[PDB]
Amino acid sequence: HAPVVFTLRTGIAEGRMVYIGVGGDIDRQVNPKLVVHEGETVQINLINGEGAQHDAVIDQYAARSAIVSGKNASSTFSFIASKVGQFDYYCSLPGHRQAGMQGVLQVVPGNRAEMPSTAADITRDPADLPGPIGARQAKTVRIDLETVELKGQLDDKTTYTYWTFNGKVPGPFLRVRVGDTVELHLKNAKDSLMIHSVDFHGATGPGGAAAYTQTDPGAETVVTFKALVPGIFVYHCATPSVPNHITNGMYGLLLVEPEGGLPQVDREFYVMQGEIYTVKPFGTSGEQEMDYEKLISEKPEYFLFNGSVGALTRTHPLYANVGETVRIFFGVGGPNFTSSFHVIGEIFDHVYALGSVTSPPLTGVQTVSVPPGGATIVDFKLDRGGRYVLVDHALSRLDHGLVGFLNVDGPKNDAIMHEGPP
Amino acid sequence: HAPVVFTLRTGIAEGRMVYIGVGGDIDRQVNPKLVVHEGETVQINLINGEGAQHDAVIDQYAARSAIVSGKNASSTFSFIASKVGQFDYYCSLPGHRQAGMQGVLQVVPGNRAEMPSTAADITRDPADLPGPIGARQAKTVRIDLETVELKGQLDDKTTYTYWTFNGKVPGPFLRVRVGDTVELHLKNAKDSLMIHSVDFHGATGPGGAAAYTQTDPGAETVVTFKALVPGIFVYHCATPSVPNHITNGMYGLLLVEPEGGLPQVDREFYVMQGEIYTVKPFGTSGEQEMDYEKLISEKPEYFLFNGSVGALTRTHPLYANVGETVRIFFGVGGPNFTSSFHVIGEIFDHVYALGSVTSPPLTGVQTVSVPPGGATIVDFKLDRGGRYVLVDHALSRLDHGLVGFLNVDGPKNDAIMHEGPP
Ligand SMILES: [Cu+2]
Ligand SMILES: [Cu+2]
Ligand SMILES: [Cu+2]
Ligand SMILES: [Cu+2]
Ligand SMILES: [Cu+2]
Ligand SMILES: [Cu+2]
Repeated sequence: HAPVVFTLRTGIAEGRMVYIGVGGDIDRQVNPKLVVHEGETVQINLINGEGAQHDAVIDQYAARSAIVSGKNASSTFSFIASKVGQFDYYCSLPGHRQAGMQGVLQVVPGNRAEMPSTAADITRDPADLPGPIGARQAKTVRIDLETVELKGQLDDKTTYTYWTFNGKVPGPFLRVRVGDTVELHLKNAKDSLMIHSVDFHGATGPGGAAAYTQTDPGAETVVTFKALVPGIFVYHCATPSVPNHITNGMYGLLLVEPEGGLPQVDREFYVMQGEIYTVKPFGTSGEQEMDYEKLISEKPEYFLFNGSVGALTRTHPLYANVGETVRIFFGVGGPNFTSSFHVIGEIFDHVYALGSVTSPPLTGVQTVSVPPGGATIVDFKLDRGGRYVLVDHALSRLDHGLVGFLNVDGPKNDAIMHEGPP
Repeated sequence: HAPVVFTLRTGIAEGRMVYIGVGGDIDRQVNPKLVVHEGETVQINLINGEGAQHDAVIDQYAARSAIVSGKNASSTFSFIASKVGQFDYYCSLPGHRQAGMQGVLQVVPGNRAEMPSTAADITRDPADLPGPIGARQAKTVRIDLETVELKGQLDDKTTYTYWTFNGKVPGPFLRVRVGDTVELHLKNAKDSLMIHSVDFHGATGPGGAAAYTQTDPGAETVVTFKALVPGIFVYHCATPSVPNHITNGMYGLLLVEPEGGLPQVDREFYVMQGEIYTVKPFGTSGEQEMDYEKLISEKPEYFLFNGSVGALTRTHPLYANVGETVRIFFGVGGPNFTSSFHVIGEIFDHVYALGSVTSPPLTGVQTVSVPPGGATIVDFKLDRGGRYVLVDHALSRLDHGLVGFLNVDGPKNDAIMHEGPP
């Protein structure tokens, strides 16, 4: 139940008053066939193109838009494609159907197949992080990062040129103890066009290590630094344009554990939110390219968890069991937008405000603001089963790829939430 | 039977698919009421605005356009408004009438009243010329011309600033005998903004008298010249821009009679064709203004006989009697367009080719090319009655005001032309 979306603009084409497809598999097609699989949720966005009165109606679903009157006037509607077959969408305004305003919704049996990928999977699995460090003394820790430029699967028929730490977004989850001495090796791949670097928000001194790690392609820099302060820190590339290096995917988290370790918890997850600024709108197939004017004006097309559309729903969702306490390390690479981080169907037992690991966490919190170059820790107990949904509660960002699933097996109805009265 | 014309563009307005009026009393009105008087001929021009399929139909007249499909695709139709009342014009394409494509034709009893004029009547009556000079000796002839700038009635709710000889278009018909000595006085009115002058095509020497008659406002020039050559000559202002002075109305005819006089004829007429180059299209009400880019590019809006729309139909038509031989002195002031001069329902008995009064006229001629700065003489016998129609047979110029009537009382049916077989 991540909705199949179709956008229709009313207008004049092929000598008729028609619906015209916008984006996706239907861009610029007149009265496009909307192909949907049994049991999918369907969202249809109607936008008035030419300025007559219009709706869209599907009789066998008793589903309709509102009547949209002026140019750009819009109405979205949804329904569950529960019945297989072909169903007319049409305009009910006097004569508009006769004039040509009519197409077919095709509901096909069986589950939608995955689109065979074209580019490397650049999505970091949210379970791909080191677990708690044992109790142990401070020591010297060697960390190896490689900066890799590579084409990645941004969406299921859409590619983009990512810049990464170790070929994934976000970069490796780095885990040390306060007092540790970090021996960082940064290798910039031979095939890189750009100089790359790293700034750790958990390091003290020039550029957060950036001033020592400006690494030419095929070259290596080595920096040592002491993890003086416990916290959950975003690290990122700091080679100009830094915003460019960040949007392209060069961000990750460094946990500097406090002496005690963090509270014991059953399961840990690694999630980072960022934006991608493409020439073409969200939903456009093929090789997307970076739009500099959109980047510097903060007008992105993609809002992503862990690098890709479907990252945390289709390719690498979160899995957990009822009764488990879960911790999410959540950071915003950005480069520009503050996340209103929230898990639909859960409440945060603990929220580590501004990523403070030393100050007491806040308790019983629905939603937390995390700035770009900021991170936090949330934990909660999975009291019961369900699909729990990670969102930025600036919820228009759903319509730009920003949604994740935490899948937890258990009955539909228990004492905590169920269908009838009690 | 000079048709009442209405232009409709299809489009989207007031949230409906509609007809939109173009020019006239209906400009930019949606589904405009077309007001017509009993027995008028109605021309409706349909132009496709937005690119759906359209026609216009009027059921009670069995009148319709063709179906027009692409943007700018057009169909004109006509009919006689023989039945008083209200009649729907509508689009017959599936659903288009329901969608809003419908207005009313209103046919009102009685004759259309004349619009009360706003500006001076600047139309030269075609009967306003001196008759044949007696047989007599060459002599000195004094001619007085006054250059007057004044607002004139271009069309029945439309004005324009005319420049004229003696407040009318064309200027006075000048009639001398070969050998005559012309003492020309040019008085430029005190209220003129511009210097004015005159070039006679029938004078020999600098500028055809123009070099002696460049007259400041409130001033007077006097030139003497010998009429050395017989001919029918256009005269015009020759103050720069000459094309500007000409379009504004500063042209007329000089007949230098050959020694014999011209062949005896019952009735004589004075007709001149010119163009006016307005910012706004033909049919636009109010004060029209000159469009310099249209003038130098030869893209006029008005094609006129004797200065005005309706000059030779409504305000000053030609009148004659069956059996009479008629002569028309016809010249093109221009400044730019060659007239294909023709009288519908008549044949030219004699045509004085290139305005040669000395070379034998051509005989039994339907239509004669007259260049700008050119004139001719045509004569014919009115064998029978009717409304005879003066045209430039470049007949799109009908739709820019270029039409005149020669009214001749007599039966509908005689031996020369009648309804049944013989
Ligand atoms: Cu509609
Ligand atoms: Cu970089
Ligand atoms: Cu930073
Ligand atoms: Cu139509
Ligand atoms: Cu002049
Ligand atoms: Cu001339």
